[PDB]
Amino acid sequence: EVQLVESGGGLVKPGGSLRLSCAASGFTFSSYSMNWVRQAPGKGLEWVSSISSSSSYIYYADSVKGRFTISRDNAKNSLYLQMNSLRAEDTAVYYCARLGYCSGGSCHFDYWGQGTLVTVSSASTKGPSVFPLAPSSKSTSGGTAALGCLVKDYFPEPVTVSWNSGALTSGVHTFPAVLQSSGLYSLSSVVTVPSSSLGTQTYICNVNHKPSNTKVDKKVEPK
Amino acid sequence: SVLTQPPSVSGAPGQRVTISCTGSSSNIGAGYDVHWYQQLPGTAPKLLIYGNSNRPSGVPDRFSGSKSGTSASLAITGLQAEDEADYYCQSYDSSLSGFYVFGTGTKVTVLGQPKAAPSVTLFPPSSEELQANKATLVCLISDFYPGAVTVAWKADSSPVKAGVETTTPSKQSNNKYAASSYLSLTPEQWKSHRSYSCQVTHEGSTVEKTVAP
Repeated sequence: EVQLVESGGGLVKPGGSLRLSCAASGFTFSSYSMNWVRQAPGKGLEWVSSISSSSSYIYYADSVKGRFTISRDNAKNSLYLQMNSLRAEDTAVYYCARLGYCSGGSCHFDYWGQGTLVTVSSASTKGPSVFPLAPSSKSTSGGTAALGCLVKDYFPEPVTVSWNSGALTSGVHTFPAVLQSSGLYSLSSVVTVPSSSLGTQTYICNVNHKPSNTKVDKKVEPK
Repeated sequence: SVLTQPPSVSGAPGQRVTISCTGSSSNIGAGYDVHWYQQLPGTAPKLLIYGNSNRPSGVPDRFSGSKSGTSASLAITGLQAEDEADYYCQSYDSSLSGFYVFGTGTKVTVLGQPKAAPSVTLFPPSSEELQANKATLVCLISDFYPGAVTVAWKADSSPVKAGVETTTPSKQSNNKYAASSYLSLTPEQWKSHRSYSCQVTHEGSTVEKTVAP
């Protein structure tokens, strides 16, 4: 049967390099165009690069052009992707894919490998920047308002958020962080409180980022 | 650009469901066929439909595809748990000297609980952040099922895809799903537009919240 087996992924820092390989078997490798397609965590498929059966024609997606180089060795039945100047946004599973035959209309990818994981991440610690999300009643139930704290651009996980030093727990929703294309994390913590309390009760979010030994207490006031 | 697919398509066992794939005159409408891939959880994509409507060997005839104009469609009859997967349409686009273009993907779910529509809270940039020469809009999405949404940002009425960071959905403690999306702007951009919007699409729901300086 047709088999495509990728290797060469790993964990690298921004600016680093990796060479991916795809070992093909079970078909005449030199008779088919070959492709790389990648998938960022939780995202969809993105075509990366293609190479024709005897390397006559090579194409790249704009997102990788000038940094990635595709090649093949038909004697070794191998496809390669040399990845230079890697960025955090290049993090993805990279799939080797064969282009099928078609009489026209641009062809399909008829066989896919198992993928190799590429993770591009700086290990440098980054403390968070914390901003208040001033109360708004627009999206809440009657007589209540939502306020919160935005915890921006930290690394690595995790951070903890409490409200009023742990005295306020009811109606708190701290959202899971987003891993941004910069390689840093951001999250938000929102709490719904009575509108009548906004002029009287103080609301403070307590943010602790132990990896950076950073602690921030942010008062969230009506605007 | 990409092909637009619904984030979530769902039904009861045995139901027939359909997945739309919306392109433009630069891809599906430019003479190019549409192909479909099935990605079971944790697996590589596998060819499901090629050349608009052809089934490879091993793909049940419960799956069928069609193309019409600038759109395509995948139909699944007799839905069962083994069909739960992400489905991607794919074509070719003639812009930017040519590229293979994928759909945004559709999660197919056999309903284990009734559908729940998302709630959306949108925060504007804080005055504090603007003083730090930055601007982030915060779109918080909660209490939806199945666990797949599309988030789209707009400046005034025009789509904005630069500077967007959106999470994959998380499962809340109440077993519905949540997600968040962040739009990064310069303070000048925030001040110069009439408004910005966060639009959340989920099954038969579209919710659009809008904030202004």
